[PDB]
Amino acid sequence: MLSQIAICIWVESTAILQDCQRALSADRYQLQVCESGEMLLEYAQTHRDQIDCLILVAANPSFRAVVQQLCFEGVVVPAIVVGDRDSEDPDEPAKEQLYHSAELHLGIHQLEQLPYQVDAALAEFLRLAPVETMA
Repeated sequence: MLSQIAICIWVESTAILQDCQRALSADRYQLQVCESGEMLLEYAQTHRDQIDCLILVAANPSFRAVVQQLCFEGVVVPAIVVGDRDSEDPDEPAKEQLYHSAELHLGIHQLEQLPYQVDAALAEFLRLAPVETMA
């Protein structure tokens, strides 16, 4: 069976870290918070497979750079992204370069679907896995 799910989130804000993990509180969740983005690389650099879902916040400036390394080393996981506009405006349609095509998106005030999203992110990533992580 499945023992637990490994989720590595990267967020420098406790509220975001708490709301992102709060939803992901299932008894089978292993949330790992990364104080930085480089720290997340070391964690994903030695257990990509052990990671079941990565949480990322686009609100960060060099966040994409940190994600590029995950894709750079080939670390691809059902990564849920936070921070997406809710307008169909073509100026900011939310590009999918934050991570790979398997990454899922989560509204900033929608912190709660992470658990259900994780299950969707896992299935969405497995079907697409291996995903295209050209960063």
